[PDB]
Amino acid sequence: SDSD
Amino acid sequence: EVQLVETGGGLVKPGGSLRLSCSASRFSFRDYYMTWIRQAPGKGPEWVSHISGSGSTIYYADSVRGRFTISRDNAKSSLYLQMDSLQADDTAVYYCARGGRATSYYWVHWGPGTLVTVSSASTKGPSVFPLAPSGGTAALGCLVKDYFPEPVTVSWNSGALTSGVHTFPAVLQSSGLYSLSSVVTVPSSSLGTQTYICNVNHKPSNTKVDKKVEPKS
Amino acid sequence: EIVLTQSPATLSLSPGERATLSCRASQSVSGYLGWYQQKPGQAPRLLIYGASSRATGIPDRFSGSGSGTDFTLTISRLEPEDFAVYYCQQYGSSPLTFGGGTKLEIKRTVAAPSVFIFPPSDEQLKSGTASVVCLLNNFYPREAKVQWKVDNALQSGNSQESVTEQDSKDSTYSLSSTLTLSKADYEKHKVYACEVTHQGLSSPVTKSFNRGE
Ligand SMILES: *[C@@H]1O[C@H](CO)[C@@H](O)[C@H](O)[C@H]1NC(C)=O
Repeated sequence: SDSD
Repeated sequence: EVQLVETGGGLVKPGGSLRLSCSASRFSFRDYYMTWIRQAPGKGPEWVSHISGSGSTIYYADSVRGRFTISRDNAKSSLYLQMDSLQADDTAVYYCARGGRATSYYWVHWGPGTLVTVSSASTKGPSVFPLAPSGGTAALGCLVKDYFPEPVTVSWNSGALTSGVHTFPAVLQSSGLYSLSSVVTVPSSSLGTQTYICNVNHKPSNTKVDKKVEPKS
Repeated sequence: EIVLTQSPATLSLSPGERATLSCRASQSVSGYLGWYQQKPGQAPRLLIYGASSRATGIPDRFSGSGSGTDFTLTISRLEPEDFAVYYCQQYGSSPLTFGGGTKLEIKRTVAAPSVFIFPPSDEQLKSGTASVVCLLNNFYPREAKVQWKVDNALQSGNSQESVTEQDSKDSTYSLSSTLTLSKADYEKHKVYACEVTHQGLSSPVTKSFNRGE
Protein backbone atom coordinates (compact mmCIF):
# COMPACT_ATOMS: atom_id res chain seq x y z
CA SER A 1 0.00 0.00 0.00
CA ASP A 2 2.71 2.45 1.06
CA SER A 3 4.74 1.29 -1.98
CA ASP A 4 1.96 1.23 -4.61
CA GLU B 1 5.27 5.68 -16.03
CA VAL B 2 7.06 7.67 -13.31
CA GLN B 3 9.52 10.15 -14.82
CA LEU B 4 12.41 11.70 -12.89
CA VAL B 5 15.17 13.91 -14.34
CA GLU B 6 18.05 15.45 -12.39
CA THR B 7 19.78 18.62 -13.61
CA GLY B 8 22.26 21.13 -12.25
CA GLY B 9 25.41 19.00 -12.01
CA GLY B 10 28.75 20.40 -13.06
CA LEU B 11 32.29 21.30 -12.03
CA VAL B 12 32.78 23.33 -8.86
CA LYS B 13 35.73 24.32 -6.69
CA PRO B 14 35.99 22.98 -3.12
CA GLY B 15 34.01 25.28 -0.82
CA GLY B 16 31.78 26.27 -3.73
CA SER B 17 28.05 25.74 -4.06
CA LEU B 18 25.74 23.96 -6.45
CA ARG B 19 21.98 23.49 -6.66
CA LEU B 20 20.51 20.28 -8.05
CA SER B 21 16.92 19.97 -9.19
CA CYS B 22 14.87 16.87 -9.88
CA SER B 23 11.77 17.29 -12.06
CA ALA B 24 9.02 14.70 -11.54
CA SER B 25 6.09 13.96 -13.80
CA ARG B 26 3.27 11.46 -14.31
CA PHE B 27 2.61 10.79 -10.62
CA SER B 28 1.27 12.54 -7.53
CA PHE B 29 4.57 14.05 -6.38
CA ARG B 30 3.21 15.58 -3.16
CA ASP B 31 2.12 12.17 -1.81
CA TYR B 32 5.61 10.61 -1.75
CA TYR B 33 8.79 10.79 0.23
CA MET B 34 11.64 11.88 -2.04
CA THR B 35 15.26 10.82 -1.60
CA TRP B 36 18.72 11.83 -2.84
CA ILE B 37 21.25 9.05 -3.55
CA ARG B 38 24.83 9.57 -4.76
CA GLN B 39 27.50 7.25 -6.17
CA ALA B 40 31.21 8.01 -6.25
CA PRO B 41 33.24 6.70 -9.22
CA GLY B 42 33.95 3.01 -8.63
CA LYS B 43 31.93 2.83 -5.40
CA GLY B 44 28.47 1.66 -4.46
CA PRO B 45 25.62 4.09 -3.85
CA GLU B 46 25.32 6.14 -0.69
CA TRP B 47 22.11 7.51 0.83
CA VAL B 48 22.17 11.31 1.14
CA SER B 49 18.86 12.76 2.31
CA HIS B 50 15.10 12.13 2.76
CA ILE B 51 12.22 14.63 2.60
CA SER B 52 8.60 13.81 3.42
CA GLY B 53 5.81 14.60 0.97
CA SER B 54 4.86 17.60 3.11
CA GLY B 55 8.45 18.80 3.47
CA SER B 56 8.19 18.92 7.27
CA THR B 57 10.19 15.73 7.99
CA ILE B 58 13.78 15.70 6.74
CA TYR B 59 16.79 13.45 7.41
CA TYR B 60 20.46 13.74 6.40
CA ALA B 61 23.48 11.48 6.23
CA ASP B 62 26.08 12.63 8.75
CA SER B 63 28.60 13.33 5.97
CA VAL B 64 26.49 16.15 4.49
CA ARG B 65 24.72 17.52 7.58
CA GLY B 66 25.05 21.28 7.88
CA ARG B 67 26.29 21.55 4.29
CA PHE B 68 23.44 20.14 2.16
CA THR B 69 19.80 21.28 2.30
CA ILE B 70 16.99 19.23 0.77
CA SER B 71 13.70 20.86 -0.20
CA ARG B 72 10.82 20.48 -2.63
CA ASP B 73 8.19 22.55 -4.43
CA ASN B 74 5.10 20.36 -4.62
CA ALA B 75 3.32 22.89 -6.87
CA LYS B 76 6.12 22.56 -9.43
CA SER B 77 6.66 18.84 -8.68
CA SER B 78 10.34 19.51 -8.08
CA LEU B 79 12.91 18.16 -5.62
CA TYR B 80 16.02 20.17 -4.81
CA LEU B 81 19.39 19.64 -3.14
CA GLN B 82 21.27 22.78 -2.20
CA MET B 83 24.95 21.89 -1.81
CA ASP B 84 27.17 24.32 0.11
CA SER B 85 30.76 24.00 1.29
CA LEU B 86 31.37 21.27 -1.28
CA GLN B 87 34.26 18.87 -0.72
CA ALA B 88 36.33 16.74 -3.09
CA ASP B 89 34.70 13.67 -1.54
CA ASP B 90 31.25 14.94 -2.60
CA THR B 91 32.23 14.12 -6.20
CA ALA B 92 29.65 11.60 -7.42
CA VAL B 93 26.69 10.99 -9.67
CA TYR B 94 23.63 12.33 -7.87
CA TYR B 95 20.25 10.61 -8.28
CA CYS B 96 16.79 11.52 -7.08
CA ALA B 97 14.52 8.62 -6.23
CA ARG B 98 10.87 8.23 -5.28
CA GLY B 99 10.12 6.75 -1.88
CA GLY B 100 6.89 5.45 -0.45
CA ARG B 101 4.03 7.55 0.86
CA ALA B 102 5.25 7.32 4.47
CA THR B 103 8.68 5.63 4.17
CA SER B 104 11.73 5.65 1.84
CA TYR B 105 13.57 2.35 2.47
CA TYR B 106 14.49 1.26 -1.08
CA TRP B 107 13.92 2.61 -4.55
CA VAL B 108 12.24 1.47 -7.76
CA HIS B 109 12.13 4.80 -9.61
CA TRP B 110 15.44 6.60 -10.20
CA GLY B 111 16.38 9.54 -12.38
CA PRO B 112 19.22 9.06 -14.88
CA GLY B 113 21.61 10.99 -12.62
CA THR B 114 23.59 14.22 -12.78
CA LEU B 115 27.37 14.37 -12.38
CA VAL B 116 28.87 16.67 -9.73
CA THR B 117 32.67 17.12 -9.86
CA VAL B 118 34.36 18.99 -7.00
CA SER B 119 37.97 19.86 -7.76
CA SER B 120 40.47 22.71 -7.58
CA ALA B 121 41.80 21.72 -11.02
CA SER B 122 41.13 24.31 -13.72
CA THR B 123 39.42 23.50 -17.00
CA LYS B 124 42.14 22.78 -19.53
CA GLY B 125 42.34 21.34 -23.02
CA PRO B 126 44.68 18.44 -23.74
CA SER B 127 48.13 18.03 -25.22
CA VAL B 128 48.14 15.30 -27.89
CA PHE B 129 51.27 13.28 -28.65
CA PRO B 130 51.82 10.53 -31.22
CA LEU B 131 52.44 6.96 -30.17
CA ALA B 132 54.43 6.13 -33.27
CA PRO B 133 54.39 2.58 -34.65
CA SER B 134 57.45 0.50 -33.76
CA GLY B 135 55.06 -9.09 -38.21
CA GLY B 136 51.68 -8.49 -39.83
CA THR B 137 50.00 -6.29 -37.20
CA ALA B 138 51.22 -2.92 -35.92
CA ALA B 139 49.87 -0.77 -33.08
CA LEU B 140 49.91 3.03 -33.08
CA GLY B 141 48.10 5.65 -31.09
CA CYS B 142 47.80 9.03 -29.47
CA LEU B 143 48.56 10.15 -25.94
CA VAL B 144 45.97 12.64 -24.69
CA LYS B 145 47.47 14.24 -21.61
CA ASP B 146 46.64 16.81 -18.93
CA TYR B 147 43.05 17.88 -19.55
CA PHE B 148 40.23 18.60 -17.14
CA PRO B 149 37.40 17.84 -16.55
CA GLU B 150 36.15 14.77 -18.37
CA PRO B 151 35.34 14.00 -21.14
CA VAL B 152 37.40 13.95 -24.28
CA THR B 153 36.27 12.21 -27.42
CA VAL B 154 38.84 10.58 -29.67
CA SER B 155 38.24 9.42 -33.21
CA TRP B 156 40.61 8.09 -35.84
CA ASN B 157 40.58 9.73 -39.29
CA SER B 158 37.43 11.75 -38.44
CA GLY B 159 35.50 8.51 -37.84
CA ALA B 160 36.58 6.50 -40.88
CA LEU B 161 38.71 4.14 -38.77
CA THR B 162 36.81 2.24 -36.07
CA SER B 163 38.09 -1.35 -36.25
CA GLY B 164 40.63 -2.25 -33.60
CA VAL B 165 40.51 1.08 -31.77
CA HIS B 166 40.83 1.03 -27.99
CA THR B 167 40.34 4.36 -26.22
CA PHE B 168 41.31 3.75 -22.63
CA PRO B 169 39.28 5.12 -19.72
CA ALA B 170 40.75 8.35 -18.44
CA VAL B 171 42.85 8.13 -15.30
CA LEU B 172 43.31 11.01 -12.87
CA GLN B 173 46.95 11.96 -12.38
CA SER B 174 48.43 13.18 -9.10
CA SER B 175 48.24 16.69 -10.63
CA GLY B 176 44.44 16.43 -10.64
CA LEU B 177 44.43 16.41 -14.45
CA TYR B 178 43.28 13.48 -16.60
CA SER B 179 45.26 11.47 -19.14
CA LEU B 180 44.44 8.65 -21.53
CA SER B 181 45.72 6.91 -24.63
CA SER B 182 43.80 5.79 -27.69
CA VAL B 183 45.39 3.05 -29.75
CA VAL B 184 44.58 1.13 -32.90
CA THR B 185 46.02 -1.99 -34.48
CA VAL B 186 46.49 -1.90 -38.25
CA PRO B 187 48.19 -4.02 -40.90
CA SER B 188 51.88 -3.15 -41.03
CA SER B 189 51.78 -3.14 -44.84
CA SER B 190 49.78 0.11 -44.61
CA LEU B 191 52.22 2.05 -42.41
CA GLY B 192 53.56 3.96 -45.41
CA THR B 193 50.46 4.18 -47.58
CA GLN B 194 47.61 4.88 -45.15
CA THR B 195 47.65 8.09 -43.09
CA TYR B 196 46.52 7.93 -39.45
CA ILE B 197 45.26 11.03 -37.61
CA CYS B 198 43.62 11.03 -34.18
CA ASN B 199 40.96 13.72 -33.71
CA VAL B 200 40.69 14.84 -30.08
CA ASN B 201 37.82 17.07 -28.94
CA HIS B 202 37.56 18.48 -25.40
CA LYS B 203 34.21 20.24 -25.18
CA PRO B 204 34.53 21.71 -21.64
CA SER B 205 37.30 23.96 -23.02
CA ASN B 206 36.15 23.96 -26.68
CA THR B 207 39.53 22.49 -27.63
CA LYS B 208 40.02 20.45 -30.83
CA VAL B 209 43.35 18.89 -31.75
CA ASP B 210 44.34 16.65 -34.65
CA LYS B 211 47.55 14.62 -34.44
CA LYS B 212 49.10 12.84 -37.40
CA VAL B 213 50.81 9.62 -36.29
CA GLU B 214 53.68 8.37 -38.46
CA PRO B 215 56.67 6.04 -38.10
CA LYS B 216 60.05 7.38 -37.00
CA SER B 217 63.48 5.99 -38.01
CA GLU C 1 26.13 1.91 10.64
CA ILE C 2 25.46 -1.55 9.24
CA VAL C 3 28.18 -2.72 6.82
CA LEU C 4 27.20 -4.88 3.84
CA THR C 5 29.97 -7.25 2.67
CA GLN C 6 29.52 -8.59 -0.86
CA SER C 7 31.49 -11.59 -2.11
CA PRO C 8 32.99 -12.33 -4.47
CA ALA C 9 34.18 -8.94 -5.68
CA THR C 10 34.15 -10.23 -9.27
CA LEU C 11 32.38 -13.29 -10.65
CA SER C 12 33.38 -14.79 -14.00
CA LEU C 13 30.73 -16.97 -15.62
CA SER C 14 29.68 -18.14 -19.09
CA PRO C 15 26.17 -17.47 -20.45
CA GLY C 16 23.87 -20.28 -19.37
CA GLU C 17 25.51 -20.90 -16.00
CA ARG C 18 23.98 -20.22 -12.58
CA ALA C 19 25.28 -17.30 -10.50
CA THR C 20 25.12 -17.07 -6.71
CA LEU C 21 25.92 -13.69 -5.16
CA SER C 22 26.37 -13.34 -1.40
CA CYS C 23 25.72 -10.35 0.87
CA ARG C 24 26.70 -10.44 4.54
CA ALA C 25 25.48 -7.83 7.03
CA SER C 26 27.50 -6.78 10.06
CA GLN C 27 24.32 -6.88 12.18
CA SER C 28 20.97 -8.50 11.65
CA VAL C 29 18.72 -6.60 9.25
CA SER C 30 15.89 -9.20 9.45
CA GLY C 31 14.43 -9.55 5.93
CA TYR C 32 14.73 -5.85 5.04
CA LEU C 33 17.27 -6.25 2.26
CA GLY C 34 17.15 -5.37 -1.41
CA TRP C 35 19.20 -6.16 -4.50
CA TYR C 36 19.98 -3.91 -7.44
CA GLN C 37 21.57 -4.39 -10.85
CA GLN C 38 23.60 -1.60 -12.44
CA LYS C 39 24.86 -1.22 -16.00
CA PRO C 40 27.37 1.43 -17.16
CA GLY C 41 25.99 4.96 -17.18
CA GLN C 42 22.61 4.01 -15.67
CA ALA C 43 20.97 4.22 -12.27
CA PRO C 44 20.73 1.02 -10.18
CA ARG C 45 17.70 -1.12 -11.03
CA LEU C 46 15.78 -2.79 -8.22
CA LEU C 47 15.58 -6.58 -8.56
CA ILE C 48 14.51 -7.77 -5.10
CA TYR C 49 13.04 -6.21 -1.96
CA GLY C 50 12.22 -7.82 1.35
CA ALA C 51 15.13 -10.28 0.96
CA SER C 52 13.10 -12.49 -1.39
CA SER C 53 10.23 -10.52 -3.00
CA ARG C 54 10.87 -9.85 -6.68
CA ALA C 55 10.22 -6.37 -8.08
CA THR C 56 7.79 -5.73 -10.93
CA GLY C 57 8.90 -6.95 -14.35
CA ILE C 58 12.03 -8.73 -13.12
CA PRO C 59 12.48 -12.12 -14.89
CA ASP C 60 11.92 -15.21 -12.76
CA ARG C 61 15.54 -16.44 -13.02
CA PHE C 62 16.35 -13.73 -10.44
CA SER C 63 15.67 -14.95 -6.91
CA GLY C 64 16.80 -13.81 -3.48
CA SER C 65 16.95 -15.70 -0.20
CA GLY C 66 18.35 -15.29 3.30
CA SER C 67 17.40 -13.42 6.43
CA GLY C 68 19.21 -11.70 9.27
CA THR C 69 22.85 -11.42 8.19
CA ASP C 70 23.49 -13.81 5.25
CA PHE C 71 21.72 -13.09 1.95
CA THR C 72 22.02 -14.58 -1.53
CA LEU C 73 20.99 -13.42 -4.99
CA THR C 74 20.72 -16.26 -7.53
CA ILE C 75 20.50 -16.09 -11.33
CA SER C 76 19.20 -19.50 -12.42
CA ARG C 77 20.77 -19.37 -15.88
CA LEU C 78 22.66 -16.30 -17.03
CA GLU C 79 21.47 -14.34 -20.08
CA PRO C 80 23.86 -12.06 -22.00
CA GLU C 81 21.94 -9.09 -20.55
CA ASP C 82 22.71 -10.12 -16.96
CA PHE C 83 26.43 -9.27 -16.96
CA ALA C 84 26.56 -6.13 -14.80
CA VAL C 85 27.27 -4.92 -11.28
CA TYR C 86 25.03 -6.04 -8.42
CA TYR C 87 24.50 -4.29 -5.08
CA CYS C 88 22.71 -5.30 -1.92
CA GLN C 89 21.07 -2.72 0.32
CA GLN C 90 19.78 -3.04 3.88
CA TYR C 91 16.96 -1.04 5.43
CA GLY C 92 16.56 -2.73 8.80
CA SER C 93 18.28 0.22 10.50
CA SER C 94 19.24 3.74 9.60
CA PRO C 95 21.36 5.02 8.02
CA LEU C 96 20.45 2.96 4.97
CA THR C 97 23.58 1.46 3.43
CA PHE C 98 24.64 -0.29 0.23
CA GLY C 99 27.17 -3.03 -0.30
CA GLY C 100 30.35 -2.59 -2.29
CA GLY C 101 29.10 -4.45 -5.33
CA THR C 102 29.81 -7.67 -7.21
CA LYS C 103 30.77 -7.37 -10.89
CA LEU C 104 29.50 -10.25 -13.03
CA GLU C 105 31.74 -10.59 -16.08
CA ILE C 106 31.85 -12.98 -19.04
CA LYS C 107 34.25 -15.92 -18.80
CA ARG C 108 35.84 -16.90 -22.11
CA THR C 109 38.90 -18.86 -23.18
CA VAL C 110 42.33 -17.61 -22.16
CA ALA C 111 43.85 -15.13 -24.63
CA ALA C 112 47.42 -13.87 -24.36
CA PRO C 113 47.97 -10.11 -24.69
CA SER C 114 49.91 -8.80 -27.62
CA VAL C 115 52.42 -6.43 -26.06
CA PHE C 116 53.68 -3.15 -27.49
CA ILE C 117 55.87 -0.42 -26.02
CA PHE C 118 56.04 3.23 -27.12
CA PRO C 119 58.85 5.65 -26.27
CA PRO C 120 57.93 9.28 -25.60
CA SER C 121 57.52 11.37 -28.71
CA ASP C 122 59.97 14.12 -29.52
CA GLU C 123 57.10 16.61 -29.20
CA GLN C 124 56.45 15.58 -25.61
CA LEU C 125 60.12 15.66 -24.59
CA LYS C 126 60.20 19.19 -26.03
CA SER C 127 57.62 20.13 -23.36
CA GLY C 128 59.72 18.67 -20.54
CA THR C 129 58.11 15.31 -19.76
CA ALA C 130 58.43 11.70 -20.78
CA SER C 131 55.55 9.23 -20.85
CA VAL C 132 56.46 5.64 -21.72
CA VAL C 133 53.44 3.56 -22.69
CA CYS C 134 53.15 -0.21 -22.48
CA LEU C 135 50.10 -1.67 -24.26
CA LEU C 136 48.55 -5.11 -23.61
CA ASN C 137 46.00 -5.77 -26.35
CA ASN C 138 42.98 -8.12 -26.37
CA PHE C 139 43.65 -10.54 -23.52
CA TYR C 140 41.67 -12.66 -21.09
CA PRO C 141 41.43 -13.03 -18.07
CA ARG C 142 41.81 -9.51 -16.68
CA GLU C 143 44.59 -10.28 -14.20
CA ALA C 144 48.01 -9.29 -15.50
CA LYS C 145 51.26 -8.18 -13.88
CA VAL C 146 53.00 -5.31 -15.68
CA GLN C 147 56.38 -4.22 -14.29
CA TRP C 148 58.53 -1.30 -15.41
CA LYS C 149 62.30 -1.74 -15.33
CA VAL C 150 64.64 1.17 -16.06
CA ASP C 151 68.27 0.02 -16.41
CA ASN C 152 67.12 -3.14 -14.54
CA ALA C 153 65.70 -1.09 -11.64
CA LEU C 154 62.09 -1.95 -10.85
CA GLN C 155 59.98 1.19 -10.81
CA SER C 156 57.24 1.95 -8.33
CA GLY C 157 54.96 4.87 -7.59
CA ASN C 158 55.46 6.38 -11.04
CA SER C 159 53.13 4.46 -13.36
CA GLN C 160 49.36 4.21 -13.80
CA GLU C 161 47.23 1.52 -15.44
CA SER C 162 43.95 1.85 -17.33
CA VAL C 163 41.85 -1.15 -18.47
CA THR C 164 39.06 -1.11 -21.04
CA GLU C 165 35.64 -2.55 -20.35
CA GLN C 166 35.18 -6.11 -21.54
CA ASP C 167 34.89 -5.98 -25.32
CA SER C 168 31.31 -6.35 -26.53
CA LYS C 169 32.36 -8.67 -29.38
CA ASP C 170 35.23 -10.90 -28.17
CA SER C 171 34.95 -10.38 -24.37
CA THR C 172 38.67 -9.51 -24.06
CA TYR C 173 40.32 -6.69 -22.13
CA SER C 174 43.00 -4.21 -23.12
CA LEU C 175 45.35 -2.49 -20.72
CA SER C 176 47.70 0.48 -20.84
CA SER C 177 50.50 1.05 -18.36
CA THR C 178 51.99 4.55 -18.55
CA LEU C 179 55.31 5.37 -16.87
CA THR C 180 55.74 9.11 -16.48
CA LEU C 181 59.03 10.86 -15.78
CA SER C 182 60.45 14.31 -16.15
CA LYS C 183 62.62 14.81 -19.20
CA ALA C 184 65.62 15.17 -16.89
CA ASP C 185 64.99 11.81 -15.22
CA TYR C 186 64.24 10.09 -18.53
CA GLU C 187 67.64 11.12 -19.88
CA LYS C 188 69.46 9.71 -16.83
CA HIS C 189 68.87 6.19 -18.17
CA LYS C 190 69.28 4.05 -21.28
CA VAL C 191 67.07 0.96 -21.21
CA TYR C 192 63.30 1.12 -20.74
CA ALA C 193 61.52 -2.20 -20.43
CA CYS C 194 57.95 -3.34 -19.86
CA GLU C 195 57.65 -6.91 -18.55
CA VAL C 196 54.24 -8.60 -18.79
CA THR C 197 53.13 -11.70 -16.88
CA HIS C 198 49.85 -13.27 -17.97
CA GLN C 199 48.31 -16.74 -17.74
CA GLY C 200 48.05 -16.85 -21.54
CA LEU C 201 51.82 -16.45 -21.93
CA SER C 202 54.09 -19.48 -21.53
CA SER C 203 56.71 -17.17 -20.05
CA PRO C 204 56.71 -13.42 -19.29
CA VAL C 205 57.13 -11.11 -22.28
CA THR C 206 59.55 -8.17 -22.20
CA LYS C 207 59.33 -5.26 -24.61
CA SER C 208 62.12 -2.73 -24.38
CA PHE C 209 64.02 0.04 -26.13
CA ASN C 210 67.20 2.06 -25.79
CA ARG C 211 66.53 5.77 -25.37
CA GLY C 212 67.58 7.51 -28.58
CA GLU C 213 67.23 4.53 -30.92
C1 LIG D 1 7.30 1.15 -0.63
O1 LIG D 1 8.05 1.28 -1.85
C2 LIG D 1 8.90 2.44 -1.92
C3 LIG D 1 9.58 2.41 -3.27
O2 LIG D 1 8.65 2.50 -4.34
C4 LIG D 1 9.89 2.45 -0.75
O3 LIG D 1 10.65 3.66 -0.77
C5 LIG D 1 9.13 2.35 0.57
O4 LIG D 1 10.04 2.29 1.66
C6 LIG D 1 8.25 1.10 0.56
N1 LIG D 1 7.54 0.97 1.82
C7 LIG D 1 7.46 -0.17 2.50
C8 LIG D 1 8.13 -1.37 1.89
O5 LIG D 1 6.88 -0.23 3.58
